Amino acid sequence: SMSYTWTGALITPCAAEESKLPINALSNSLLRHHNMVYATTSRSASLRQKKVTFDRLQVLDDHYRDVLKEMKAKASTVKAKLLSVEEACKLTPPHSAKSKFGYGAKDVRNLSSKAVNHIHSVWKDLLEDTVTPIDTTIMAKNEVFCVQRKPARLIVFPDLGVRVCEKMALYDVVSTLPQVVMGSSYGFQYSPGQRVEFLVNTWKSKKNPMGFSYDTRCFDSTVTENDIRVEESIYQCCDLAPEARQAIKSLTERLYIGGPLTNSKGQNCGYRRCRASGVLTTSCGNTLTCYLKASAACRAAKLQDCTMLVNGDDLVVICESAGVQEDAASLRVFTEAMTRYSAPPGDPPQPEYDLELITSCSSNVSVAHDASGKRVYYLTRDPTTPLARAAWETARHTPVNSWLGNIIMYAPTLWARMILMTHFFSILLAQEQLEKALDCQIYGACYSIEPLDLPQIIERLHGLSAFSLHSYSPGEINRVASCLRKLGVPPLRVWRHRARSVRARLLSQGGRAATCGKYLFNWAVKTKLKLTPIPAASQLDLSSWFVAGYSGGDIYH
Ligand SMILES: CC(C)C[C@@]1(C(=O)O)C[C@H](C(=O)O)[C@H](c2cccs2)N1C(=O)c1ccc(C(F)(F)F)cc1
Ligand SMILES: CC(C)C[C@@]1(C(=O)O)C[C@H](C(=O)O)[C@H](c2cccs2)N1C(=O)c1ccc(C(F)(F)F)cc1
Repeated sequence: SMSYTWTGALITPCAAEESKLPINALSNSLLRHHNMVYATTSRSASLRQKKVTFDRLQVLDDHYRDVLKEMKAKASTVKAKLLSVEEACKLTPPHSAKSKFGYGAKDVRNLSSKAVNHIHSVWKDLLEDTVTPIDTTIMAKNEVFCVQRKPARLIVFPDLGVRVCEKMALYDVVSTLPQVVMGSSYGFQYSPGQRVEFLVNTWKSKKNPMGFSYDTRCFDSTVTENDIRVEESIYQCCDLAPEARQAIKSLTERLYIGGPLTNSKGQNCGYRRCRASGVLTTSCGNTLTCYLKASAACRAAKLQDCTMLVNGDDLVVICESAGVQEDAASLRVFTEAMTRYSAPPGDPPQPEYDLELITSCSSNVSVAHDASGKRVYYLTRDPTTPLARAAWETARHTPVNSWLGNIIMYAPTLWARMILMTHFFSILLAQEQLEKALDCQIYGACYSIEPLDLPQIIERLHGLSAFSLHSYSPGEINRVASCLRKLGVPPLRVWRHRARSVRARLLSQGGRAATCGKYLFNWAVKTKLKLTPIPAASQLDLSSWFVAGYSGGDIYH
């Protein structure tokens, strides 16, 4: 069966699209090599269409059904609640795409009589009809990258009224089921610190550790009707209200398994028979299906003492090495099993015996030292894409502030501290916009965050030591330095100088502003202050930040 079929109508934009890096008076201070930064546009949709369109075959064996039985036994212990219309409305992002039916994201959030009545009638239709495919819009995403050019990614989503209904039937399920099912292998339950801790403690629990990441080529396209019906059977093990069972069956048949594709102008583009990337279950569905295939593939491969780490389509395995020749042979069998299961690799998997050389979720463990000289593991990544996007965001307001999400997720890193913090605090100060709440995304969900709150956020997520890491690894330093030469970003010595200034500028204003000065930029002074817990930190509500992923899920936290 083919992942998609097309009519030959084009995937169309719904607004002006820029591909070329916009330049303003601030650009050059961050990045000189402008022509290396670009955004994807609908003009490359055609190329993406060819990549994501193929035939899927699937051959399911006893290892597969064995892991599924287990997954189902654990799912059966979950009790999930239906959300009210009101609860589902408050989870809607203020800037979520409006409905074709005369109300938008703000009408929903306000419980306007029109939004609510439409939601009620879409809900009602879900209960009455488990057959008619639900319409979706297919769009090309505008995303910013550094060259070496990718084609636009595609997003496929139903109407707003449908999205609210999805939250009602499934929010509690997608938030609570995957950790019950997958235990410590479910990646989205951890903050980046907790994730590094889980990986180190897993690497260490092996006599002779071996690990690998596994990248499925176009994972969403590899998701078959079988896979999506199997996800449905797992959801349906939960102790649910009968009305919820019905809405879930309905959304599965009419939306999750497939449906017609419509462009921004109302033309039929074709039909989908694979994972929709802009539905509530995209993340949970991908995590379960990836975990189910991979667990069964470990058994086929006879890997010893496997520990998986799964975040949607992103997969890490750590196990007991059987020796280097045996390990390489085992990975080949794993890949064969994965592929029979319909999930062939993009890049063939490579066994690693060094934890820091495994990249998953584009990220890796590394080490630096705290104030006391002690070893600290933290999560980092290649900064090329973060810096490319910071340049873009320097010159344009965008819906999502990746610079802010990167500061939060990668606060302990040399590149987030020296460059991202320094640059954006200078920009914010000069506009007196430190208090202005900004939208960013973390594990796919949307958050509205005042820069002035960064210090307490970072402390909670990463702890105090994030403000005093130093003595980064040669490998990390070399990768950062190499990325700055590529993009023509000023060298770290310039950034320290700038940070002193930005730091001095912030200390003046006192209050929260001075706290950012003191905590964020303490690395920039020769004689470091002492950093002590910030009071307003445990007063903040952060539980609920790392419970589940919601990539494509239209979730506001
Ligand atoms: C500011 C970004 C860090 C936010 C972004 C998001 O999901 O919306 C987008 C990121 C991306 O495009 O690499 C990242 C990921 C999303 C999906 C896989 S990795 N994102 C993450 O939140 C993320 C950061 C770190 C990790 C890790 F490595 F801790 F598991 C997983 C996911
Ligand atoms: C090879 C040098 C780049 C290493 C040096 C060291 O002592 O550890 C010396 C630096 C110094 O001159 O301040 C710096 C620091 C050491 C202790 C606090 S900051 N160091 C750093 O490694 C460092 C550079 C940059 C950052 C930043 F900005 F990301 F916080 C933190 C730490």
